[PDB]
Amino acid sequence: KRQVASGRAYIHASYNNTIVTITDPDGNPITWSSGGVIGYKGSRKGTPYAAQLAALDAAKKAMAYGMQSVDVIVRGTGAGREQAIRALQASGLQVKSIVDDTPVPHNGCRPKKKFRKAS
Amino acid sequence: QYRIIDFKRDKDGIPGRVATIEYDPNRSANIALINYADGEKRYIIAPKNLKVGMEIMSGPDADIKIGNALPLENIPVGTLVHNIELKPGRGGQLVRAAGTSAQVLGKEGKYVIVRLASGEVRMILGKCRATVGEVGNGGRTDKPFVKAGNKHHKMKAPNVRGVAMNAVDHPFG
Amino acid sequence: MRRYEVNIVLNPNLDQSQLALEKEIIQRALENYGARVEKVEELGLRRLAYPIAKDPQGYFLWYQVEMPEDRVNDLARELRIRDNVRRVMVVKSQEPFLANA
Amino acid sequence: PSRKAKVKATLGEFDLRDYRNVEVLKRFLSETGKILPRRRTGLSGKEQRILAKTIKRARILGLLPFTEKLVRK
Amino acid sequence: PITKEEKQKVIQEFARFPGDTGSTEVQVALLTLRINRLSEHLKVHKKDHHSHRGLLMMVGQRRRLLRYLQREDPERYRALIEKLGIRG
RNA sequence: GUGGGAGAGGGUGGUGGAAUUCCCGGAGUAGCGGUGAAAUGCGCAGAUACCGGGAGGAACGCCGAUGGCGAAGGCAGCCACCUGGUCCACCCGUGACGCUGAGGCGCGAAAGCGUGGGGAGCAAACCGGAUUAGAUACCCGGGUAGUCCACGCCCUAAACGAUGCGCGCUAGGUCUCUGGGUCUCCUGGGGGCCGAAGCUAACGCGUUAAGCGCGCCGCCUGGGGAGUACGGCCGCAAGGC
Repeated sequence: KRQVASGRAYIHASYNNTIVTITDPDGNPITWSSGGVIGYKGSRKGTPYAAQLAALDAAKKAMAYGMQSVDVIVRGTGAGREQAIRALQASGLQVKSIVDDTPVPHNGCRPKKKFRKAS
Repeated sequence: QYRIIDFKRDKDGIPGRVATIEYDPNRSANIALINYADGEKRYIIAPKNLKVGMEIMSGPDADIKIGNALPLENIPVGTLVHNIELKPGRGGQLVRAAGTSAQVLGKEGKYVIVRLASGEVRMILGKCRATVGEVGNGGRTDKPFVKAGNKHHKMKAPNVRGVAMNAVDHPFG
Repeated sequence: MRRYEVNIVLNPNLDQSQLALEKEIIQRALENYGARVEKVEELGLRRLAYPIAKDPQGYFLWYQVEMPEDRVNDLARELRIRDNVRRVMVVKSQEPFLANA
Repeated sequence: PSRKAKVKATLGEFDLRDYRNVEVLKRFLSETGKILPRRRTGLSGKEQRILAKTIKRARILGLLPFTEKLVRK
Repeated sequence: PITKEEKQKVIQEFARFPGDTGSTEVQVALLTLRINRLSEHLKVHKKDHHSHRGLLMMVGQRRRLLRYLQREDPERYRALIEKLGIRG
C-alpha cells in the first residue's frame, strides 16, 4: 500500500545474526527482516540458511508495495551473506545489482579485546 | 578606584587605537584606555592581546582584526567573541573576565549560534553585535590567600557563612 | 626570498560581484603581505572528487608567487580567513621530476 | 603475478611534480580508490615516495577522492 | 636561516689569508654563529630536546677547537677570542 | 669549503577526509546485541538496518615495505615556519686540532603525580551477566580513573642486539636502500640473507663479528635471605639512587 517498482535492498550481517531491509530508490526505509525475525533464537540467526530465509521473505514483502527492481548494498561479512543475497537474486525480483561498502574506518578507534590482537 | 567606564562602542568608523594597559580593578577586567579619532577616549573592554601599540576598532564594515567588533551579522563562522551582545545592542551581553567566550559555532537567518561561554549553546539575532578575540583575565584565578583571608581584604563581603547556626534563623536554612 | 605556489579555493556558488570583491581582497592581501605574483592560472571550477563545502564543485586559484619566508603561515591565515576561503594550501615551489623516462 | 595491466608504460615523460595531474593520478585510483602498490605502479622507492607525496597534496586540494564507493562487487 | 652569501661575508671576515675555506678562524666564527642562532631558536620552542642536544655536542666542538688554538698559540687565541666574544 | 642528496630525527602552527559515539528531522517494522550455547541489556515512549544533518574528541587506512630516520627512548594525513643528525662527488681550506671518559651535565616508554583544559572510543577499579564446587580471573553485557593537550614532576624496563665506545687486519655468494660513476657493474655509505677462515662447553657470531689486534669506560666473581634492612641523598607522594 506504498508501491514503488524500484529502489535498493540493504544487506547487513554479523557473524551472530543477519539483517536485510528495503530502501526506497534513495535511502529511506521500506520493510525488512533478519535472524530472530525468522523464529531463530540465539545461534541460528547466524546461518547462511537464515541469510536466506530472511533475504527471501524480505523480498516477498519487498514485493507487497509493488517492488521488484533493486540494486543492492553491502555491510559486513554475514556467515551466509551468500545463501542470503543469492536467495535474494533467486526470488527473482529485478536482481539489478550490487555494490561494495562494508565501510571500515581509517584507524582511529581502539576496540574491545576480541578485535584488538591487531597490529 | 571605586568607578566603572565603558561597555559598548556604537559610533563607528572612528579609529580606535589600543591606548594602554590600564589593567582594571572593578570587574576582573583589564582594560586599556582606548584612544579614538577625535581625542574622545574610553576605558574599554580588556580583550587580551591588541598590544599597547594602539591599533584597531571595528564597525559597520568589518576587519575580523582580532579584538574589534561588529554585528554577528558581519561575523565569521568559527570565531571567538565576547562583547557578547544578546539583544540588538544592550552593551556587551556576557563574557566579562570570562576568558573562553562564545563561538559563532554556526549561525542561521536573523539569528546567529553562540556556543555560550558560560557553558551551553544557542542563538542571538541579526545585526546584533559582538567583538572577538580574547578577554584578558590572566588565569585570573588561583593566587594565594595564605596566612590571612584575602577575602576580608576583599572589602568584598566577609559576609561570612553559617548554615549550621544554633538556630531557627535564615531563607532555606 | 622564497617562492611557493599558492593554491587556494573559493566557492562555486560565488556569482560575479563576489568573484570580484573576494578575489580582489585576495590580491590585496597577498601583496600587503609581500608577495610578487609570478604566474596566475585559474582552471576555474571543477567537480571536486569529493563533496566539499557541501559543494560537488568549486573555484580553484593557483599563483606561482614568492615572498619573505617566515611570513608564509601568517598570510596563509590572512586567507583561510574569509569563510568562503573553502581551502587554503601553500607549497614550497620545487620544479619537476621525469619518471618513466 | 600482477602483470596484466601494469602502469609504468602508460605514461611518458612524467612529472611526478604537478599535484594537479588529475587524469594521470586518476590513473592510480583502482576503485574504492586506494593507491595501487609497486605491485602495479611499476614504480620504485623514489616512486611510491615522491609520487605519493603528491598523491597526498592531491587528496588535500581534492580532485581525487582518497577512496570512494565500489560499483558491482 | 643562515644565508650563503652571509656565510662567506663570514669566512672572509675571518680568514687571515683570503683562501681560508677551512681553518679554525672559520671553524670558530662558524660554529659560534650556529651556536647563537640555534639557541635563540631553542628558547622559544622551549622544548626542542633532540636539537638542543646536538647543539650541545657542537658547543663541544667549538671548544676543542679553541682548545687546540690556545694549545698552539694562545696568542691569536686571545686575538680571535676577543674578536668573537666567547667566555665571560 | 663547496656542490650534490635522503629520511616516520626535532619542535612550532596548521588545516583533511575515513570511520567512531551522541544530538535533531525522515522513513519503517519487531526485534536487537550477543555466545561454546546463554543470559544480563537495550527496544511498541519503535530499537537494531537505512536516508540526511548536526557536535565532537581521537587516530591517521591504500600507498607502506623483510623500507626509512633517530644519541636512547623513539618517531609515519597533508602544509609552512624555525632546527638536529648524516651520506656521495670536488678536491679546493686547516694542519694532528686527536680517541676513552670517573664524577658531572641533559635527554629520555608506558604506568603515576601537580595544576590547568578535554574526555568520541577503549578502559584496572567498581557493577551486573555467565561460571564452577569454588569463581574475586579467562567469556558477555555496563563504566570510572587514566588514556588526550599545556605545564611542572617522577628516569623506572627482557631500556635487547640479554652483548661500551675508536681505529685498524682477515674468501666470499646474495637481496635491498641510498649517493657517485665508463650506469652488463664498479664505487662510498645503510640495511637483511647464506657463508671460509676463526672464535665457542654450547649453541651460534661470521668485515652490521660473539674472528684478530691497540686505547680508553663500565661491570664481574657460588643460591636463598636480596636486592632487602639500615646510614645517607632524592620526591608531592609511589617511590627512587
